Amino acid sequence: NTLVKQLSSKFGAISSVLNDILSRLDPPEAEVQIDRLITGRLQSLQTYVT
Amino acid sequence: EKGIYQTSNFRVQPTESIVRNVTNISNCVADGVSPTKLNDLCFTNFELATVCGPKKSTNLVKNKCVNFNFNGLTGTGVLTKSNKKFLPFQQFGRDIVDTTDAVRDPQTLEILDITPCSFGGVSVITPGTNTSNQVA
Amino acid sequence: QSYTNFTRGVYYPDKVFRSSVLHLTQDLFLPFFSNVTWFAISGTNGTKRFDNPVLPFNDGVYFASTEKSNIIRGWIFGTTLDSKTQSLLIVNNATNVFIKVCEFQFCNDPESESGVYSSANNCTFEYVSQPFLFKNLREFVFKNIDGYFKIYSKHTPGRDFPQGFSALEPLVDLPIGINITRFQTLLADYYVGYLQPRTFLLKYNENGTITDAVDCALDPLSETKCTLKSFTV
Ligand SMILES: *[C@@H]1O[C@H](CO)[C@@H](O)[C@H](O)[C@H]1NC(C)=O
Ligand SMILES: *[C@@H]1O[C@H](CO)[C@@H](O)[C@H](O)[C@H]1NC(C)=O
Ligand SMILES: *[C@@H]1O[C@H](CO)[C@@H](O)[C@H](O)[C@H]1NC(C)=O
Repeated sequence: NTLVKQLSSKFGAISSVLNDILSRLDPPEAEVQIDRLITGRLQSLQTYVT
Repeated sequence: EKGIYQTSNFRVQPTESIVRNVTNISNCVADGVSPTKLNDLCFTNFELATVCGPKKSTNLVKNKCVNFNFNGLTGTGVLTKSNKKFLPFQQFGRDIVDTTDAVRDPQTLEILDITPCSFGGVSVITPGTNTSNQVA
Repeated sequence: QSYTNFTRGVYYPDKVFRSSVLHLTQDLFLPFFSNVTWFAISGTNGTKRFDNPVLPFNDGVYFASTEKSNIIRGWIFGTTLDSKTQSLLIVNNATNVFIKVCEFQFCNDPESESGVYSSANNCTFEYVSQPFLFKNLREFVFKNIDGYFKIYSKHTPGRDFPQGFSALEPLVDLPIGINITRFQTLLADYYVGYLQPRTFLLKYNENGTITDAVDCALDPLSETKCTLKSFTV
C-alpha cells in the first residue's frame, strides 16, 4: 500500500501525473519534472526492495 | 540453461480513444503552460471544470481497453457499467490507495467503473538450448 | 447563548465518491465542541424589534437556521456593507433562491410583510437556484477560496440539537472574486460558529455517504484515532 501511494507524491514536481507534465510543459522542461518524478519513484522502489 | 526465466511484461494495448457539449470566463470554448497550444487542456477557471478548449465528442466504448478523456480526466482502462451509487455532486470515484476507479460520463451522466486493462509478467520455460530451441 | 457543546458542521470536502473507507483530510472545518453563538440577540427580540448585529467572516462560517416557519430570509456577505463596495446578497424566495452581487446600504435592516428592497446597484453576477423549502434544521457552511464563494448545506427533516451525524452537501459553487470580511443575516433562532484549519477523519459507507467523523485535535483519543485511521483503537 505504501509503494502504490508513493506514486501520487509530487516529490517537489509541478504535478504527480506524468501525462499532466507532458501536456503542460515544453519537452526541455518536462524532462526536468519527469526526472524528478523518476528519482522519487525509483527511490520508493529501492526502499521497498530493501 | 534449463529453467524458467522472467524476461519482460505483457500488456494489452488500447485500440481506440473516447472524448466526451458547449460550442459557445465560463461556459465557452477557450482559444502554467509553456507550450503554445493550450486548446487541448481544460482550465478550471489560467489556473489548472469549464472554459475547456475545443474537442470533438466521440461515442462511449465499453468492455475494451480504451484511452478516455472525461472533462480533462485522462487515462487508459476498461469502462464497464458501475453498480456504485454516486451522489449527484460527485464526479469521480477513488480507491483505498487514492487511484481513480470510476467516473461519470459528462453526457448522459452514466456511472462507469474503470478496470485497468490486464498486464502481467512474461516467463519463458526453456528445456535448455543444448537440448531443444522449443519454448513455452 | 455560547452553546459550545456543538459537534456539527462536517461537509463533503470534494466531489469524489468513496466506498467503505476512512479518509483523513486537512481542510477548513468547524472544530468539535467550539463556541457556537446562539441567537436574545436577534433583532425581533432585541431593542424595538431591530439591530441584528453584523458578524465577522473569518476564513468561513458555519450557520444554522432552526426556524420551521421560514422567517429567516437571507444573508449579505461583504466588507463595509454600506454601498461603498459590492456585497453578495443571497435571498431565499418561496419558489427559488436569488443571488445578487450589488452594492447598497439597506435591505431588511432599517410586523409581517416586511420590505426586502434595496438600491441593488452595479451587479456583475446573478444566480437563480431551487428553493430551500413539522420541524427541520437547515444547516449551511459559507466557505471562501481565491476566486470562489462556496455554499454547502443540508436540510434535515429536531427540537434537540444532539441528533445523529449528517454531513453537509455542496449547494452551489459561485465563481465570484469578492473580498468578504463581515456579513449580516437578514431575518425579516441562529447558531453561528467559525471554521478553522483542521484535519478530520471522515467515515464513508458503501453508498458513499459520510456517516461519522473524528476531529483529530479535539482530544488525545481523536488524535490516536486519526493516527491509526480508525474509529476503533
Ligand atoms: C448535452 O449535455 C447535456 C448534459 O446534461 C446532456 O443532458 C444532453 O443530452 C447533451 N446533448 C445531447 C444532444 O446529447
Ligand atoms: C478586503 O477588504 C479589507 C478591508 O479592511 C482589506 O483590508 C483587505 O486588504 C481586502 N482584501 C483584498 C484581497 O482586497
Ligand atoms: C444504498 O442506498 C439504497 C437506497 O435505497 C439502499 O437500498 C441500499 O441498501 C444502500 N446500500 C448500503 C450498502 O447501505
